Amino acid sequence: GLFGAIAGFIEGGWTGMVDGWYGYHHQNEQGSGYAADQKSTQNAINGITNKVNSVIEKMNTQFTAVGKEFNKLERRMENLNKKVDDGFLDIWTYNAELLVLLENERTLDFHDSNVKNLYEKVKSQLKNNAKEIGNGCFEFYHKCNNECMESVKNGTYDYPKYSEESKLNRE
Amino acid sequence: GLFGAIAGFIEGGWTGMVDGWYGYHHQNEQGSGYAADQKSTQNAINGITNKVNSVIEKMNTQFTAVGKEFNKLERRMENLNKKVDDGFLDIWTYNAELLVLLENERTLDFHDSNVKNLYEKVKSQLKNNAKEIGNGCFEFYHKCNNECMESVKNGTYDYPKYSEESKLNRE
Amino acid sequence: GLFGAIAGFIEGGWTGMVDGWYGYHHQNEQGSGYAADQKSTQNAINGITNKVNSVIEKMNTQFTAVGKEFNKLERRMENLNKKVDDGFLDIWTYNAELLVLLENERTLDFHDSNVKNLYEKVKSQLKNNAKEIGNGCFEFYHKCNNECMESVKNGTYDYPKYSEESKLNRE
Amino acid sequence: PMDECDAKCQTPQGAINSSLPFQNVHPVTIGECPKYVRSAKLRMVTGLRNIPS
Amino acid sequence: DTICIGYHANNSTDTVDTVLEKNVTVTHSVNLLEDSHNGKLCLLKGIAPLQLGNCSVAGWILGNPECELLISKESWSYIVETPNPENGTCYPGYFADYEELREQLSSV
Ligand SMILES: *[C@@H]1O[C@H](CO)[C@@H](O)[C@H](O)[C@H]1NC(C)=O
Ligand SMILES: *[C@@H]1O[C@H](CO)[C@@H](O)[C@H](O)[C@H]1NC(C)=O
Ligand SMILES: *[C@@H]1O[C@H](CO)[C@@H](O)[C@H](O)[C@H]1NC(C)=O
Repeated sequence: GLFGAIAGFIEGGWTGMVDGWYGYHHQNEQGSGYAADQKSTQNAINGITNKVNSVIEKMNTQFTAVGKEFNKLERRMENLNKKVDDGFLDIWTYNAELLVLLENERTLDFHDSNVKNLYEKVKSQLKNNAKEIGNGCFEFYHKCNNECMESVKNGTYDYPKYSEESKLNRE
Repeated sequence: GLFGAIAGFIEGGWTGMVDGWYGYHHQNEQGSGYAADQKSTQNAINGITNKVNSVIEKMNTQFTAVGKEFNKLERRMENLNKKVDDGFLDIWTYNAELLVLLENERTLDFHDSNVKNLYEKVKSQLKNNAKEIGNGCFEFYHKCNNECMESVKNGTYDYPKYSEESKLNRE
Repeated sequence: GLFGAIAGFIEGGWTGMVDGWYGYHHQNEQGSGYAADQKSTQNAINGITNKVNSVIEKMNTQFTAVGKEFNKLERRMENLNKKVDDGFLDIWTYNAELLVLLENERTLDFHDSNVKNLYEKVKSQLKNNAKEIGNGCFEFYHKCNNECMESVKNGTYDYPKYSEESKLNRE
Repeated sequence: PMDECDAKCQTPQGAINSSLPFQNVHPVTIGECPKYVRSAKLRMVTGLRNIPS
Repeated sequence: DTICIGYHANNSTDTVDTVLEKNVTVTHSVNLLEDSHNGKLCLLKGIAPLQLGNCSVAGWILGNPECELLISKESWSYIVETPNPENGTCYPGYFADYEELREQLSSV
């Protein structure tokens, strides 16, 4: 995509994360593991579900239509009937394939932005209390226990609270 | 949108701003208020106006077309005439609705980027002379009078000029 | 575009760069010049080439189709034949023009992001060993010879190696 | 052949039991049918790019 | 202590096309195109078709002697005709407006 998160700053996805699309991984003295960001994932799902259903639901049902018999002196009309069917088939095939390709590209950019935005949310929370490393990770300069990890994920990190410790650990 | 400004870093819009779409709000010892960014707003308007007019102007006028009478032994032709009209109606309805939905989504991303870019323009001007706070605001570390506020808005902020004052105020 | 690189942070392009689309310019004691980023350029080319070919290749060949003769008592059928041709022409003209306009806009955003991402790649490599200046340039705080310039371009810059020198040069 | 079955869409090649917007089975149909296209596949992505690491 | 941001991955081989890339493996996808059928002639919402067997529409509607099995067939959902019916106008002649009659009977 155009935001550069998927197989970009993030080396690749997590096969160990099973409760969502976007999320976090953590490690501290009390344990480690993966957890999904339910708010980000559900919003991504609702957007995509509406997009898929829009493409399908806006299409009308194909109503009964069959070919027509023509006699041997009605070739001009038979050829007109065929022209109409071929023209409609060509229009719908071109549009169906091109629409899907255009929308698949946009879906992947949608996802690329959503994970990048999650990354920035944390960067803005942590400020100088952690450093950026590759693979989309923030390495803390202070002890961050399980209560801290939940606080960072929820967007409630009390930045100044940990600033004295990080200033010392940063040397 | 995918840039995250609208009801994102910016809590919501300003009902007190009436001279444009994008803009600034300020407060200092000499006063406070709202003012639009006329360059950003006008470019956004021109882009959108061209988009709307393109959708309308590229459409051809519907020229006179009426149904046709057929006699009782011309049902195959009556049904062909109907098939042609229903097919064209189905194609244009699907395309008209889907086009509008796709373009409305893009318009909102257009706007989301334009306000985010305005935010970054100021961040790059202020550097270390102000801090980022929530709601898309920069809190200055030095006195910034009305001449300063105009300078920041115009992209002419003389950064080093205020650096000694901000270094002291930053502690 | 919506990323703001083209005639944005970059004042304009380089007529002196001839080996690609995206790239670098450098100056140090051993020389100066332009060089393209072959990985970025080739990926941009492959993406665009696939897009152009998709628009063309998904179109079917126009197969022989000519008008039809009708006699003077077949005006209703002549008018139906014409209606079918005019309807198909109107659909394909509208779609062809609108598709090209929509895709040209997306191509320019594609390119705007690709150069911006290249800019960020370097910013992340250099960290505190260089400062951002206008026109998309990084001014180094340490001597950066030709081996250094290749290292930065390749994404292999050994940041801490130059940190003592830059700390002193930064005052 | 005719058999003891029911469908909302029937083509000359056999009945269709599906809710998708398009089909590539046959252009001539009776009932409430998916629209006929010449496409081999129309697959849309809903998930993420599947690149683990 | 570390916090990392990433995204989901799995064992999926679902592959989609885009305008910039031609074979993209994704974790989840939706098929918008139906390519199967059951090979059978079914009832439509409970109503069986009229099977003409070896009879053409002309054979049926005129009472061809070999189409006797189609006499009691008072109602149907659609009409099914074999590709090359053999029992039609048993006494040869021109059937006027035949195609037009078929178009109108098909709606009955
Ligand atoms: C993925 O693994 C699960 C078992 O954990 C299995 O049921 C599923 O079929 C596998 N999917 C693919 C695409 O191989
Ligand atoms: C994409 O995959 C299909 C098999 O599903 C293969 O036939 C085709 O050549 C591949 N193509 C490209 C253009 O990468
Ligand atoms: C229809 O044709 C087949 C093949 O010649 C024959 O076996 C069958 O008896 C004919 N039909 C009827 C309805 O009697």
